[PDB]
Amino acid sequence: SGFRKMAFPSGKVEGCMVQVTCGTTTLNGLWLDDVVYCPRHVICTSEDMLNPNYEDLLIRKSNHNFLVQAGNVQLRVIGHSMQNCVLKLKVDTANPKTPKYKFVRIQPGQTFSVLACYNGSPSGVYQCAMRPNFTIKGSFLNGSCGSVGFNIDYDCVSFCYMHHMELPTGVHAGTDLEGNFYGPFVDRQTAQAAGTDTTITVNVLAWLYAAVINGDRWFLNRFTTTLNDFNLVAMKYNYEPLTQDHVDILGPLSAQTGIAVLDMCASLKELLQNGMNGRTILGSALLEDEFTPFDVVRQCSGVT
Amino acid sequence: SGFRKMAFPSGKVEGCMVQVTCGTTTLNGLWLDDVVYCPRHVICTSEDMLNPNYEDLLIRKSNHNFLVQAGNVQLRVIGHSMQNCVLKLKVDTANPKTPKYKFVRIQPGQTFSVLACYNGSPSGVYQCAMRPNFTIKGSFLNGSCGSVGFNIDYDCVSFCYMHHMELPTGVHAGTDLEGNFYGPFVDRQTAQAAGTDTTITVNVLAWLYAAVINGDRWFLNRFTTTLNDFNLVAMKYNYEPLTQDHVDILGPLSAQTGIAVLDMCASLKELLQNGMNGRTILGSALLEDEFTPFDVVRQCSGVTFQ
Ligand SMILES: *[C@H](N)c1ncn(Cc2nc3cc(Cl)ccc3n2Cc2ccccc2)n1
Ligand SMILES: *[C@H](N)c1ncn(Cc2nc3cc(Cl)ccc3n2Cc2ccccc2)n1
Ligand SMILES: [Cl-]
Ligand code: NA
Repeated sequence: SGFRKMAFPSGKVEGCMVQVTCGTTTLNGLWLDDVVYCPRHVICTSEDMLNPNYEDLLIRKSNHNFLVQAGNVQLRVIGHSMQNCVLKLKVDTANPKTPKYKFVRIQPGQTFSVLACYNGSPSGVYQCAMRPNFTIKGSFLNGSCGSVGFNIDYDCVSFCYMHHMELPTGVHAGTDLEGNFYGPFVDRQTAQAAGTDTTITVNVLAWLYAAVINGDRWFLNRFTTTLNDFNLVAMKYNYEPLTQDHVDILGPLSAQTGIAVLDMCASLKELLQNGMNGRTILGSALLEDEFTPFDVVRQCSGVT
Repeated sequence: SGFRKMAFPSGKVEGCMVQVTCGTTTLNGLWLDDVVYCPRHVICTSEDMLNPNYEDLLIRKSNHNFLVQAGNVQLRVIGHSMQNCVLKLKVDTANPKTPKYKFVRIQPGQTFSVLACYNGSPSGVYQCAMRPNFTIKGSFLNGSCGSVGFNIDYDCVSFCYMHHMELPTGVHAGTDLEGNFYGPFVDRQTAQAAGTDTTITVNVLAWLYAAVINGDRWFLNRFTTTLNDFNLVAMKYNYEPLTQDHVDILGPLSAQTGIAVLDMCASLKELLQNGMNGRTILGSALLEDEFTPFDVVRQCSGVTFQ
């Protein structure tokens, strides 16, 4: 019993984190086999950031401009290139702690664990969702760039995020490990802003199933609705549309609790129209939307 | 910017988790050097749990009635003993991944990271506070016993919790690593229940300081309070008394923000009176009490957003 926001165990990722220095800038890199991946903005001066020509700025760099440290050991850089917004530094030593891994790009609504790092040293772990506006609500200070997000599946680490920057509202933007940004953001000092965000409807439903699994049932009611009518309500309340695919993905939780998704949708419709009447759900006075259906199943089932 | 419940990186503890089997029961153990620590209830049948005599149950066991598995490898048990409510199994192999560590018994209000495990395999990591009523609000299923809680300030793992059982309200009870329960609980099936809990006042204050550090002041007011008047009000909302020790501990956060501790106490009094008027603080619509002053200093910028 209980229901908590839970991160994946971070040990397999900890053993991949290194410090990357270029000139006066230090941030974090990810060392997998004999390549270190880090944000390409590491190469830029302050002035360069106003309008960087990364093709040219990288041409002006050589292996010698990069220092990589794994603990107390200097790794010699023997090659460099870029893939999109990620810099790749080939080093003379393969990481002996490299896990089985994949680079996976995630979709809005999906969650992942972040291992926040400073100076190549892991500092803390938390759970994040990719928001519909392609930002994440992380917790990052200066020096955190190159920290990564990931999921684990059996023995395989799926890396899905590398941290690049903080937007004016204090939310965070970054790339997949192939260096493609999430959202319409660029690694340039220019005016940029988080778009208006919305609530992840399928995740709120998943969390209402979690609440039922954990014995909190007060919001259940005799009514059902249609997918069409529910989506009219969602749109009014700045919730994402619920698709038939979402209904299918909620199938396991629906089967475990015995509550049809469109039955639960009538609960959520009433909560949006009426509020919580001073009550809480799973200890919360807000509807929580950073648990996926899989997150709920994983935690209510005890997968390792 | 941002503020999240943040656990310690779990790798140093993952390398210590093993599976312990006794008869038909499997749960987790903590392997440090050549000792595996686990809950002594592993030796009990379900019927034994009404009125166990652990001395009499344990004398009937041999080393070879315990199986310990580290990944794919069986470790041979070569000794056992009981210390309070923990069983210590001596094994034939020292753990080569043993971190620098210590054992610490914590006070109510203190936080730690929990590595929830099943069958000796880590499942997930999350933060918990030791509640005033000596329970924790975890997420544990059957098979989670022997999961541990810890902090890793400055490269040394301080183990402070081992999971033993769930109470009727769904909150969790366990021991320090010397096997002494937190609170009045026992490893026996009794009518024991969590006492009415209270809110950890010093932690709520710490979190309001975090909110100011991160740029928000809406909840401040023009008032101050005495410490005694603060406690007289706060206890009416089932908040813990604030002591002068707590005031001292909040001093660095007070210094960074320029808000006197008793001025932040006046803010909290007003929040308890008024609610949030549809606003949030650090993304929460309720007051959060599972961040310590130390936790805030650990996570937040040393530079306030003025
Ligand atoms: C990453 N660790 C980090 N720490 C601070 N920031 C913001 C920032 N500061 C600089 C300084 C220089 Cl000399 C180059 C780049 C840079 N950045 C990153 C950045 C990214 C996108 C837009 C603007 C700045 N990052
Ligand atoms: C720990 N992994 C765990 N999982 C389930 N529980 C509760 C429980 N179930 C049993 C079954 C048997 Cl055969 C013996 C003991 C036992 N316990 C532990 C318990 C029972 C009553 C009071 C305190 C602990 N624990
Ligand atoms: Cl109806
Ligand atoms: Na219904």
